[PDB]
Amino acid sequence: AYTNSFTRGVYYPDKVFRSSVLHSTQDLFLPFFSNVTWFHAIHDNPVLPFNDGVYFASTEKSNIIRGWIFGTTLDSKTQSLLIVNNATNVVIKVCEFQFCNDPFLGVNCTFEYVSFKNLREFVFKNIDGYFKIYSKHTPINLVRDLPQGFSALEPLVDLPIGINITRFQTLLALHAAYYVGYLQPRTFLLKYNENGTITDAVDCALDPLSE
Amino acid sequence: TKCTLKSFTVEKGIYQTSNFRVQPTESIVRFPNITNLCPFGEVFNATRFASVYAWNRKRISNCVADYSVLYNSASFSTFKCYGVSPTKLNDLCFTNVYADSFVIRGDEVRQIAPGQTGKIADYNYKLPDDFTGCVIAWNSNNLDSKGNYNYLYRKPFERDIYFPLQSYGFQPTNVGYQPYRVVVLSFELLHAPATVCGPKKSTNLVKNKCVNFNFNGLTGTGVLTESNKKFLPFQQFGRDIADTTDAVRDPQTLEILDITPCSFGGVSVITPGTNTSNQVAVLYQGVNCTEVNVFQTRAGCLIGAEHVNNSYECDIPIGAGICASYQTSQSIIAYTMSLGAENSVAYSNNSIAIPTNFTISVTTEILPVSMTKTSVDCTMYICG
Amino acid sequence: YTMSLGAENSVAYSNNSIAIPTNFTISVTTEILPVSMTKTSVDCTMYICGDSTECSNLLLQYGSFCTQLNRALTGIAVEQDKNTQEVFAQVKQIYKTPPIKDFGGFNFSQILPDPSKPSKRSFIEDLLFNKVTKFNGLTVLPPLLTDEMIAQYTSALLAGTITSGWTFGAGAALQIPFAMQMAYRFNGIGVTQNVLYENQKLIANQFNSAIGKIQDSLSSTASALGKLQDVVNQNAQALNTLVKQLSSNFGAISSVLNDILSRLDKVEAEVQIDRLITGRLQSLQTYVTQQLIRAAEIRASANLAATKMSECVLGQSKRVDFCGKGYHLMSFPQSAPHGVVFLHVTYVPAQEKNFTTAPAICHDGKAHFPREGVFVSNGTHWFVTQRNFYEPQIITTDNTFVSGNCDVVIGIVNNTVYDP
Amino acid sequence: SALGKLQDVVNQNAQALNTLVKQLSSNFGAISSVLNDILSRLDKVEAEVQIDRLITGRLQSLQTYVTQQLIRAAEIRASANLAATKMSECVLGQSKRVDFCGKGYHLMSFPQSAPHGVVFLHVTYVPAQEKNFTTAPAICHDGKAHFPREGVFVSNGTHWFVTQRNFYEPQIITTDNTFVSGNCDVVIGIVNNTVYDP
Amino acid sequence: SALGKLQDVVNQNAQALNTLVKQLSSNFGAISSVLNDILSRLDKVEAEV
Ligand SMILES: *[C@@H]1O[C@H](CO)[C@@H](O[C@@H]2O[C@H](CO)[C@@H](O)[C@H](O)[C@H]2NC(C)=O)[C@H](O)[C@H]1NC(C)=O
Ligand SMILES: *[C@@H]1O[C@H](CO)[C@@H](O[C@@H]2O[C@H](CO)[C@@H](O)[C@H](O)[C@H]2NC(C)=O)[C@H](O)[C@H]1NC(C)=O
Ligand SMILES: *[C@@H]1O[C@H](CO)[C@@H](O[C@@H]2O[C@H](CO)[C@@H](O)[C@H](O)[C@H]2NC(C)=O)[C@H](O)[C@H]1NC(C)=O
Ligand SMILES: *[C@@H]1O[C@H](CO)[C@@H](O[C@@H]2O[C@H](CO)[C@@H](O)[C@H](O)[C@H]2NC(C)=O)[C@H](O)[C@H]1NC(C)=O
Ligand SMILES: *[C@@H]1O[C@H](CO)[C@@H](O[C@@H]2O[C@H](CO)[C@@H](O)[C@H](O)[C@H]2NC(C)=O)[C@H](O)[C@H]1NC(C)=O
Ligand SMILES: *[C@@H]1O[C@H](CO)[C@@H](O[C@@H]2O[C@H](CO)[C@@H](O)[C@H](O)[C@H]2NC(C)=O)[C@H](O)[C@H]1NC(C)=O
Ligand SMILES: *[C@@H]1O[C@H](CO)[C@@H](O[C@@H]2O[C@H](CO)[C@@H](O)[C@H](O)[C@H]2NC(C)=O)[C@H](O)[C@H]1NC(C)=O
Ligand SMILES: *[C@@H]1O[C@H](CO)[C@@H](O)[C@H](O)[C@H]1NC(C)=O
Ligand SMILES: *[C@@H]1O[C@H](CO)[C@@H](O)[C@H](O)[C@H]1NC(C)=O
Ligand SMILES: *[C@@H]1O[C@H](CO)[C@@H](O)[C@H](O)[C@H]1NC(C)=O
Ligand SMILES: *[C@@H]1O[C@H](CO)[C@@H](O)[C@H](O)[C@H]1NC(C)=O
Ligand SMILES: *[C@@H]1O[C@H](CO)[C@@H](O)[C@H](O)[C@H]1NC(C)=O
Ligand SMILES: *[C@@H]1O[C@H](CO)[C@@H](O)[C@H](O)[C@H]1NC(C)=O
Ligand SMILES: *[C@@H]1O[C@H](CO)[C@@H](O)[C@H](O)[C@H]1NC(C)=O
Ligand SMILES: *[C@@H]1O[C@H](CO)[C@@H](O)[C@H](O)[C@H]1NC(C)=O
Ligand SMILES: *[C@@H]1O[C@H](CO)[C@@H](O)[C@H](O)[C@H]1NC(C)=O
Ligand SMILES: *[C@@H]1O[C@H](CO)[C@@H](O)[C@H](O)[C@H]1NC(C)=O
Ligand SMILES: *[C@@H]1O[C@H](CO)[C@@H](O)[C@H](O)[C@H]1NC(C)=O
Ligand SMILES: *[C@@H]1O[C@H](CO)[C@@H](O)[C@H](O)[C@H]1NC(C)=O
Ligand SMILES: *[C@@H]1O[C@H](CO)[C@@H](O)[C@H](O)[C@H]1NC(C)=O
Repeated sequence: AYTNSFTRGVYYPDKVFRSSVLHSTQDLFLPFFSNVTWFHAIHDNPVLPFNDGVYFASTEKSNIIRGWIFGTTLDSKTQSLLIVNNATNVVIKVCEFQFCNDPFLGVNCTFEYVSFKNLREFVFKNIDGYFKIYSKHTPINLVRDLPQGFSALEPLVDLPIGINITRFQTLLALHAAYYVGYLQPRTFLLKYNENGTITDAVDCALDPLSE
Repeated sequence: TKCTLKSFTVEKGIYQTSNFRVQPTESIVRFPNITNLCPFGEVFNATRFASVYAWNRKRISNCVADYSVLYNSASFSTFKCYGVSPTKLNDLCFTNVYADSFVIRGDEVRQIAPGQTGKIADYNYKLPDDFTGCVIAWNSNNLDSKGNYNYLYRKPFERDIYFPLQSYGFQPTNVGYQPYRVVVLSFELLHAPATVCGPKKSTNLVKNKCVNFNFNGLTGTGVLTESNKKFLPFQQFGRDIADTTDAVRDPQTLEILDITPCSFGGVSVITPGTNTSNQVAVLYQGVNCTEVNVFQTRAGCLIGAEHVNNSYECDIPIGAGICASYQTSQSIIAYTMSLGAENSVAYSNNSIAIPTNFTISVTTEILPVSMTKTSVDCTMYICG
Repeated sequence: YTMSLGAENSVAYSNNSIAIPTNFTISVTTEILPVSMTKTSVDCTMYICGDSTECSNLLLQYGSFCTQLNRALTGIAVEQDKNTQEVFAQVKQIYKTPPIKDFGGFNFSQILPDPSKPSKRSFIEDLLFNKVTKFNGLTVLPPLLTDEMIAQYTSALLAGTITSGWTFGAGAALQIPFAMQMAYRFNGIGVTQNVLYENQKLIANQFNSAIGKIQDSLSSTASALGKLQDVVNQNAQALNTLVKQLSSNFGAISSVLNDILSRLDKVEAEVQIDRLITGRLQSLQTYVTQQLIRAAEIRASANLAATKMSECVLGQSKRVDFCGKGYHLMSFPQSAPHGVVFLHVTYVPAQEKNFTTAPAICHDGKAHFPREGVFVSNGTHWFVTQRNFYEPQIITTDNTFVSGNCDVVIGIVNNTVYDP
Repeated sequence: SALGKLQDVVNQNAQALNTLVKQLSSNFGAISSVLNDILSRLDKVEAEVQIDRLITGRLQSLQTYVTQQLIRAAEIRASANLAATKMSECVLGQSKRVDFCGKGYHLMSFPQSAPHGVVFLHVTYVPAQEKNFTTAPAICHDGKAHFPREGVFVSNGTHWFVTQRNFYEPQIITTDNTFVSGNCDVVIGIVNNTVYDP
Repeated sequence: SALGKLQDVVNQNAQALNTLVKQLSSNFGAISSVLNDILSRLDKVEAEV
């Protein structure tokens, strides 16, 4: 199953304030109106490829989605990035894990880090050995599917892991729905408003008018 | 004016001499108030380093480092740096520093640089082609030889965990065939929140006054002011269209300071010809007289010319309808220029004026037609 | 689609057919000319080096490149005042209009000054000023003449033009009644001046209505002033390009000169700073070169506007399409941001009739030719008529001249010539 | 101060050549401004790096000179095209173009040569001693409205005359210096005066 | 030779384009005028200069 991503999946490209300006940037963004795979949090968490990087999102009222897995073989023959996140606390590890038969929470370990009504949006990418995370939360009026409109994802976390990634997977919970899109090297033009918020963008390779 | 024109005689006019600039009153230092000395003892003086197939990265954060404690030491066989010079590192600061700690054969140090290739640089320790930071290396035969084959070898900052597994016979009798320790310091020199800094002591903050400043290693000069610019929590600096820094969050008290450059403008010098007088007036172009008799024109603050309520033909044009002249006991005066005498044409629906006599005017018009026909042998000009 | 060049038209030519216009329209047409551009001074040392002394000492190695860039921009800037002076200061005295506007029914109130305005612009100059729209060593210098002084010059040009005709260009302004000035403007297009006095209220209404259309056009149509807005936009685009080029690396480790000076020690820093100096100096040379070429285009437009002021406003022009389309009567200058607007008043002939025509007429064996105008027939009778307005006059020895006899002229016709 | 347009053209070209010569004193980042210092102090592998800084800066200096001479030559050509038009219209002609050949109504121009230029001595008629008169657009006679063939109807207070526009010469109003068109009632401000029949 | 002003404009614009094309054969101090020689002979950091 699939849906149209619309104008979703854009993030603040660097940690510099800008305002009342149209700023060009080239980075791994989610392409506008891209064809993004859809999944349900009940009765759907296979292993996906990671490609250059991922946009991940979930329409929610119940906090069932609680983390991710990344790496190459995922089978203890490698270090493998684990991210557990329950929206109050976070645990991150790269250790040589073997994961359980069904990845849900029942309600050489060289790196570690610790800390429908709603849509959570995330972006994940790996560049020069650094693994990067961004996010946003919003209320939603569309009950059924991934919504139209624009609001950018702020950065969260950046990890010096030095590790290869080509596959990923997600963690559920038991006593919502989720989406996967792939980032691509794209020039975007970003509208920073008077309050330095990115309020609009142009995907320069979408169509000839955008170019 | 004489030095600007490279002449001892100067004609009647207005001459743009050197740009006036308000000078920095004080030098301000604003750094994170973080007290820990950095754990560089755990970097350089760990009992055994990791093998280069599986090199170890230590994150340094939330501390002060005096890089002179490293760079002044006779212990290091090289301290080559890229994008930064080792003498400057105390004046400058970073989001994080990463120390890559590992051992190599002493011959192999050549491979540890941006853009290099070979059985380390293309295999197990690829640096970025635009690496910023320092490669520090030294002979460790007295520490790491035994041989000690455990120093195994096998994209940027990849760890390399038939197969290419290889070893060195590090024995104390080996000179290039001896073990060498390497620490590569990689500096996360982003315009983002700093946590590893040099020992530079922070001053008090100063506002509404032109100052030289240093924020986390960003040097500049300007008037610091309070601002409405809503920085999001991840943002530490703001930029102008030129990419010059336009605002900063103060690293100790999290308020957003807007930066304005210290006031500047051309010093136009107004002179009658030196043939008539050495008396002179000065226009500070676009400057306000509170920032520098004195007269505020819209063209700038004008000083040494008397403002006059009369109006005359324009002698020396200042701008925005103002001109200056040398007039009475002589003095420089500044006035609104007269466009011409006012005239009511005696119009009515039945009145005509007819000229009863004439004058033959002869008037001289002068037109350029040619200019000096130069030719330059560009080979004899350039190469003589 | 293939573009249309215009509607196709066979002109109804024959060896004996003429079309004469039986009525006219007073067109007022708007011509817009650039006259000046924004006067920029760039401190090349503050643009290139940003008040770094370290960079400023490297910029001395390049000699007089920086001073000859300032010299070129100063010549451009002084020329903008000269361009503006040559267009507007063509009037030697500040003429003013009378308190009573007894102009024979013509209504200049929308183009003459309004004292309620903060600068005493006209109604149309206020529309023109509404419809057309710093920190890195770049600075903008004010013009010498303020917009209020430009408006006093266009007021004096216009008040001279209305109260005295062309005479204020040739000497002292001689008063003449405006209907009598317009009667001279009619003779200057080969229309006999009784055509004005007999149609004076109609011609005044056509002028007043045509000025009403100028106000409606300028109030409705934001794109009307495109030549002046294009000059403003080119000046802004050139400065924004010059500012954005400060963010370029040119191959240096950073485009920020304070990064280079804080990260690197002197011998390494000087190599990186010289890449910025090289690229910023090339960037500023590119700006000054294209501003010198653009200043030459604005000067050509200002010389044209100064020539339209002299020939269209201070005179009446015989030059076809110089002072708008149609036969030029008169022009009024209005000030606009960085420019001038001429309201070119022109006679356009409007309601043709066809007639039979002859080059000459046979009477008593003599060939008669018209002194002024053309011989025309309505089908049964022959008249002499002025070329540009149908007014049939009886063919008479006073409106004709003899030369030779009937044998020579190709297409002569036999008709009586009256003897008074 | 009269010759300032020609003297400034001489001065601009002298200033441009002096700027071009003085730019030979510039290092452009080389060890010396003097090409013989570089070649007498440095061996070829080191010298060629320093000479390329001089070549780069001197070539940029000469490109700057030639570019500003091309722009200045276009300005002199615009002035020469104007001088060639003033020659044709005002020396070889009489120009009706207002203020093209001096202020006042153009009579004639005389060319005089000058260094790098031409001087036109524009002879012009300037009218000089105004007198005020009452005026009329037209005159009623036998109900006929009369208009002047050439010139204007004026009055000295008691009598009506016709004169040419640019010089006061009161002529008696007659059927020879006037033409009729229609009856009186159409014309705004017509006046009643006898028109003599010669 | 009658149309010399129009042919001069054609010749100047042809001469300007031929000069611009011939300037691709110039080294400007590089090891070759041909950008593919530099990229086939030299590795990144040595080629970029
Ligand atoms: C990252 O992991 C992938 C496997 O998921 C590696 O890709 C394989 O590389 C070999 C050569 O080393 C190729 O023959 C295979 O065809 C590749 N397989 C796939 C599925 O692409 C990749 O080389 C690794 N990269 C790094 C930098 O470690
Ligand atoms: C000249 O034309 C203007 C309009 O273009 C006339 O101005 C209007 O006059 C009436 C009173 O008669 C006012 O109610 C309007 O508000 C005026 N309009 C504007 C835009 O001011 C003016 O009256 C005319 N002058 C003469 C002498 O007829
Ligand atoms: C000459 O043309 C004008 C229009 O330019 C005519 O005047 C108009 O006449 C109509 C009636 O036919 C009126 O409704 C309009 O109000 C008039 N317009 C103006 C501006 O007054 C005029 O009638 C024509 N005259 C002749 C003799 O053909
Ligand atoms: C051509 O013009 C003449 C003169 O204007 C016209 O002749 C007059 O016609 C009217 C009736 O329309 C008569 O009352 C007059 O007595 C005629 N005058 C003379 C001197 O004959 C003539 O009708 C016009 N012809 C055409 C074909 O339009
Ligand atoms: C114009 O009128 C003249 C006479 O005034 C005409 O000329 C005569 O033509 C007839 C017939 O060809 C001859 O018999 C006469 O001898 C001619 N007389 C003269 C003096 O030449 C002439 O034909 C008329 N033209 C037109 C076009 O009708
Ligand atoms: C207007 O001009 C007329 C004609 O030039 C003047 O009339 C003459 O006046 C003198 C005395 O000044 C008499 O001797 C003549 O006999 C008059 N001639 C005629 C034909 O009447 C008249 O005086 C002038 N009026 C003014 C007010 O200057
Ligand atoms: C010009 O002269 C005519 C007479 O030739 C004057 O017309 C008379 O004016 C009076 C007063 O209005 C009337 O009672 C008569 O009936 C008119 N007669 C005619 C034949 O129209 C006219 O008023 C004079 N104009 C001026 C400006 O004085
Ligand atoms: C998305 O792509 C798949 C094939 O990869 C296709 O079957 C599906 O119809 C596409 N969806 C849309 C909305 O275009
Ligand atoms: C999130 O997990 C931590 C333990 O990892 C727990 O203390 C916390 O209560 C959890 N939050 C929720 C919302 O259950
Ligand atoms: C760590 O690496 C060693 C070989 O160096 C291996 O024997 C061991 O199994 C690894 N650790 C884990 C948890 O697999
Ligand atoms: C910026 O924020 C203020 C409230 O802090 C708000 O009034 C204003 O409208 C905002 N501007 C924009 C362009 O969102
Ligand atoms: C830094 O100073 C502020 C007060 O200026 C204080 O609140 C904060 O705790 C200090 N931080 C550290 C790391 O001591
Ligand atoms: C490392 O140890 C040596 C003595 O063995 C000492 O001189 C040096 O200062 C130490 N360096 C650090 C960074 O601890
Ligand atoms: C120069 O000075 C002399 C007196 O020394 C004076 O007569 C002359 O007018 C002056 N000329 C100018 C242009 O200043
Ligand atoms: C000049 O500066 C003072 C503040 O120092 C300000 O009050 C005044 O309005 C300014 N005037 C102008 C013309 O800028
Ligand atoms: C100019 O005139 C005003 C009154 O119009 C007066 O108050 C002012 O003091 C005068 N200024 C000078 C400099 O004479
Ligand atoms: C003039 O006559 C021709 C005859 O073919 C006709 O086409 C044209 O419309 C006529 N024009 C006028 C103004 O009567
Ligand atoms: C005018 O042309 C027609 C044919 O179009 C011809 O019959 C007639 O004779 C010509 N008249 C003259 C005088 O050429
Ligand atoms: C013309 O008459 C008016 C009447 O007010 C007077 O002011 C003016 O000076 C007179 N002009 C001449 C040239 O006599
Ligand atoms: C001029 O105005 C008067 C009233 O002041 C009037 O009688 C006369 O007809 C008008 N003449 C013209 C030419 O407008």
